[PDB]
Amino acid sequence: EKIRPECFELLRVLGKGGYGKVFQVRKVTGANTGKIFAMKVLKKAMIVRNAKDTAHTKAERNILEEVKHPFIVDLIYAFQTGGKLYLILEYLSGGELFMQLEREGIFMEDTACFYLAEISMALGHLHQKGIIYRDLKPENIMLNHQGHVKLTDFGLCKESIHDGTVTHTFCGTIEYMAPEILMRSGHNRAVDWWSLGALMYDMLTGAPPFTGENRKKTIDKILKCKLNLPPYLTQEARDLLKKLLKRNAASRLGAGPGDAGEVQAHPFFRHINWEELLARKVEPPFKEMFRDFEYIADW
Ligand SMILES: CCc1cncnc1N1CCN(Cc2nc3cc(C(F)(F)F)ccc3[nH]2)CC1
Ligand SMILES: [Zn+2]
Repeated sequence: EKIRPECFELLRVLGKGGYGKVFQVRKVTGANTGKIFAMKVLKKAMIVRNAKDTAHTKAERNILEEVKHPFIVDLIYAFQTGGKLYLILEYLSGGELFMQLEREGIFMEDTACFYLAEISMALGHLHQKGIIYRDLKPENIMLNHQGHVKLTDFGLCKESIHDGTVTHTFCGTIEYMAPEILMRSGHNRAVDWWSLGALMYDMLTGAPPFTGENRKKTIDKILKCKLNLPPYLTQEARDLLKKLLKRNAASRLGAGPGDAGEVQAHPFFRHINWEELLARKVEPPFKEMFRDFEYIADW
């Protein structure tokens, strides 16, 4: 086929994991010459032998293509070789939202709000398509050139060191995970709303709501779920967090049949013009067998 590995110059490694790597790359051939993409390359070997890893990989692929959205990373090309799979996604030059909080320490509510709003929309869309994002750590969120939010990660675990064997649910940080996920006791889209809460808190205070002095101590905190709000938070922020961070998933705001709408309604968001926001016209605060794998965009 017309698209092949040799169509992209390798600029540098963005990530190394067990399932493969990510590169910053430049396109050599004519289609979008000299344009920058991110190449995700997976080891067919690691994957085909495992039915789970395989299905997860096919789902990642379907999703990045069946699902076009302004706050969801765009897939540009996909293709395979012998023993490798290739996803060419837009390069997100603004880095992780993580990095932003890192240097900021704390966001101003306005800044916090903007991000959470975009992310809220992205979540509403996925939920609509029966998709649950699952882990909303500040690293699953990235920013394009224009400082807008993009949802990143639907694929295989990115670690080289995993949590145990069997599963990759807990391989990275658990700070932003809903309690039910920690008990493996069921779950659904409500878990995302928890996570949004945990994100909001971290943004507004500079630490996740239940950081313990270690991972185990951290876990125990999440299950206890004794929520302490700092006195500096506006009553809205206070209220929203009180409703997102509920142990009982059923009562969690947005857990209901109103989903994202329930959350987007909240007074914490009075200054968001959703229509404008989705149109990305809103000043941002910063900046076996893999048969029909082969793919080229538009669409
Ligand atoms: C792909 C979207 C993106 C766009 N623009 C710039 N940066 C990006 N990323 C996406 C997030 N990413 C973290 C990461 N994911 C990985 C997945 C693997 C895997 F091969 F799947 F095992 C290995 C290492 C990985 N490191 C690095 C930078
Ligand atoms: Zn893992």
